Amino acid sequence: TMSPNELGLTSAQDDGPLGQEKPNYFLNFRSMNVDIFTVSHTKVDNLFGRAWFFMEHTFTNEGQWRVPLEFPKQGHGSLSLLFAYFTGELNIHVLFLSERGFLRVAHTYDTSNDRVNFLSSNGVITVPAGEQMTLSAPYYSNKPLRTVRDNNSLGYLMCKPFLTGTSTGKIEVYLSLRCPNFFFPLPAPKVT
Amino acid sequence: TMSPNELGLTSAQDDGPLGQEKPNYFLNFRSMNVDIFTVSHTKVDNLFGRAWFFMEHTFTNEGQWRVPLEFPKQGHGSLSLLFAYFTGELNIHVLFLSERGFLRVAHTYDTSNDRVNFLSSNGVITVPAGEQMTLSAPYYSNKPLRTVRDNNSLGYLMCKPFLTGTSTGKIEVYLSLRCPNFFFPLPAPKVT
Amino acid sequence: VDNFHSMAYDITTGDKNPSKLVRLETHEWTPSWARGYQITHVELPKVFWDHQDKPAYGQSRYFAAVRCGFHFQVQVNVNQGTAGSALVVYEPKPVV
Amino acid sequence: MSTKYKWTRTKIDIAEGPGSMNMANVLCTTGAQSVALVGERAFYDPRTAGSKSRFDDLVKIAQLFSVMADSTTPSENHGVDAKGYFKWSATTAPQSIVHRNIVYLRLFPNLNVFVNSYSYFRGSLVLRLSVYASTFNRGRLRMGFFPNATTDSTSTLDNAIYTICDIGSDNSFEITIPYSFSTWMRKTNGHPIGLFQIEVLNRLTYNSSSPSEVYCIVQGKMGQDARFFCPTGSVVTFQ
Amino acid sequence: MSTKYKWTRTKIDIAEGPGSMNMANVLCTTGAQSVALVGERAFYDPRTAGSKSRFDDLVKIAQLFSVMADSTTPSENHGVDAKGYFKWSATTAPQSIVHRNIVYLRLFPNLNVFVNSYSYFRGSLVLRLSVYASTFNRGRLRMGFFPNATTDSTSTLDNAIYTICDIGSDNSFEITIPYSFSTWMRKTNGHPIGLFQIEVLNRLTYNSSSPSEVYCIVQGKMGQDARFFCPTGSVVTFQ
RNA sequence: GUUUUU
RNA sequence: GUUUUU
RNA sequence: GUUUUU
RNA sequence: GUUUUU
Repeated sequence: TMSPNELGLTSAQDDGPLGQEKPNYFLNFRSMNVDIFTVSHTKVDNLFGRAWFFMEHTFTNEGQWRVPLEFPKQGHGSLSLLFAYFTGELNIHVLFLSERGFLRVAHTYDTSNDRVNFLSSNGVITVPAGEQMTLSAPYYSNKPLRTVRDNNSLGYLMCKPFLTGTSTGKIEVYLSLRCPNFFFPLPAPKVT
Repeated sequence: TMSPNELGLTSAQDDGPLGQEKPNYFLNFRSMNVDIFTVSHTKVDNLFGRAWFFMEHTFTNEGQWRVPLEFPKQGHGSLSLLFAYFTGELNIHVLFLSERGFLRVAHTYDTSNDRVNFLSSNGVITVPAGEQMTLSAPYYSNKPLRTVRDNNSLGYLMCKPFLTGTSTGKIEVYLSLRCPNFFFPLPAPKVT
Repeated sequence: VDNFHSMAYDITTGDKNPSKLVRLETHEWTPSWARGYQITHVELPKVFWDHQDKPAYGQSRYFAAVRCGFHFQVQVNVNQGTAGSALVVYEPKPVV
Repeated sequence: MSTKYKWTRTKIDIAEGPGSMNMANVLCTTGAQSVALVGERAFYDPRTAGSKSRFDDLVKIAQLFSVMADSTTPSENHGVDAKGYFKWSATTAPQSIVHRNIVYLRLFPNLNVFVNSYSYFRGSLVLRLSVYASTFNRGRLRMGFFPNATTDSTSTLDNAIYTICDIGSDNSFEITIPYSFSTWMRKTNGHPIGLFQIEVLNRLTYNSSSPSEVYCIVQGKMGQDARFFCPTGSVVTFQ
Repeated sequence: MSTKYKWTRTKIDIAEGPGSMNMANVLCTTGAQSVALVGERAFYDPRTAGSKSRFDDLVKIAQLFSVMADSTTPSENHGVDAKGYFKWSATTAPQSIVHRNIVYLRLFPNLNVFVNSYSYFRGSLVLRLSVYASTFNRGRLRMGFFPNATTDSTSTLDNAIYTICDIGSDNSFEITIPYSFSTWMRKTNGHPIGLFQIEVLNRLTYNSSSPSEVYCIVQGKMGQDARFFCPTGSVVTFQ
């Protein structure tokens, strides 16, 4: 039968270990699970499998653009802030807004600035002007885990455009991840 | 044999329940079914599976465009007005008429305006300038059924364009639905 | 349970009482009225709690949500000499 | 081993109009991409609608009766108009007309919708005349129909598809028109369905306490063999 | 042999919006190209995180208690505010209120995150009141909850979902609210969850060496049947 | 690592 | 030449 | 006409 | 839900 513990009478100091799926009942109540869709939208793989805006850059010349990639404190991706460590594939969505040219894109977790001077070794997929690509950067991280908060939690992204004439433009960036491994959930964030 | 009831002699007050496929005959007449095509054009899935114009928007800048989506009182889609409730997939056809840029598109049934500020979480498929896409929005409705008439019977559509230069244009919209679930047919509409 | 049944009623009488059949409305059709004129109407479902004298009025007070089915019986009596016809129809919120 | 040929990605030719969007074929739209989080489907709830299943075919709606050219007031021209709401009188003589008009699908609320949706159709049409008299009133009324007729003029119905109505307990009378046209399918909004006439056969009798004239209603619906075919543009705008 | 037809590369029609990038469906993103040297996968190391496996479902986090409208100082308005940190007093009379406020998911740190992520949800909510008194203090306190209520006013809880708390060794009391809404799923950040009231049933008793008033904490979490559905935009920015 | 999907 | 991949 | 390839 | 199609 039902114990008084499952009826509401408990002790907060007896909750450890963390993660106790204890059932709560009353005479007219029972945990009822109802699913409205064929799958879950709470699973890390599904939720995060959907991109979210990151930032935009306007380029008037080929100069290279390197930006630290970090988890959002803004979109649905904020749900990541509930975790401390991450590891796994990283989907980067880049849009090249230009009239005539090409955009070199590359990703590295390496903090050294110089390693990115010769962009070709790193990757540098090519998005023709007016096209958008989605490259999935692997976990080539020199650190087993990525503190999820760091201003560079995610590796740096490189964008250099091979323009042809006076043409200029702007590069919008969106980020998403493939199968994410989060660990050791930390306390919920505050609001600004 | 044939009863006088099936020969025309009946009583209007004995029609309930609704939906009586009673056969009507005469000496030289019998219900003859002849099909001219390999399939039906009366089935809800087929008829509505074909789009119809909705509305057009001209944009001179990136400002976002949100428009309530509703059933037509104009095209063949008007046949929906014969029903009261709807539920199912929604096919949205968008044409981006622009010289150089990108068009963010997203759909939500959520009435709150703010939820749409950060468009990325919602969806935001990308149609490059001069391209047209057909996105099928699922029934992410907080209401089990959508009164078919409401000025927002269908969820709201969001369009924000990431233009690059002074370029401007117009976005034409067409709507269609995938497998529609209509219920409780109501009286026929009037004319203007 | 009173084994003598000093109250000869089904034990679940009080429970089912609120589902009991009740008079929701009455109106006098006026002969002059044109076709398509609305004779009378009843707010559904709040009409079953129309007055504090409605069997369902009691419980209806202690709950904010409701999910129910109806069984209407519109009655109209007229001598044989007279004739006419009325349209009794249910109109969901969408129609209304 | 196939190492005499360098390995390569498959090469394919792209047909004309790549990127063209087909908004005519359902087989095309249903295959469109999904903005769903996981390109998933939801569980529909018919119960909230009081139904056990969704509505799959529209033809069934076209098979639902609707008053013809319904009006607030009865025909003020002895029924010679399109109003399917006319009066039958003690005054009208036998062979006198109580109603006459050319019938079109658009004259019916339900059907008029399909008329503004589909371009063609086929099948039989059923009209049901409901005379509302008292239990004392008696008489007969013959309603005929000349399929495909256009001359709106009273004419003997001896050769037309008619139905004689003898007042009793079931005072609703039906008349079926089987599909009649040169073409296999016919314009939804084209040539008339035919001439509809309801002539008096036997004067409506009455007594001291019964009405000398009664009201009549004409409804119309599609037969069990009804079909609609091509969807076309709209000729009117609903509200 | 098929030598009556010249050999040809396959021809295919390209659907609308080729090159369009779908950033909504996961099934789309996971299939994106790989910039990996050999489009390879790495071996993850959970141990360094002290875990034996990664975290797969987020709902479990929504099922973790968090203080409601937590503050540094206890409710200075006799608990009539949103602060889930109030004081119970020897002074307060029975039926007097120690706390009252309208509850929203955003009032909880953990939940507020999901509120800013998902658009809808469903399931029961659990609130746990923890009164920290000494082993000598005794008394009762009834906390009720009117689901979906909006009028923030003290009212008899005899008809509300309540839980009577008798001080003892386990001074943490729970109360479950089963999902209650017209809709199957409900706005994450919409209509209130209901009216939460904690009234005094029996004055907190004490003695010469025990406190005349104690501190209380109210936590909130989702039930085992909790679910979230559509991810929506953000209504606030975290730090 | 069914950690694309069954 | 498993020297595309297993 | 293994005359795309084996 | 054969609720893409058979």
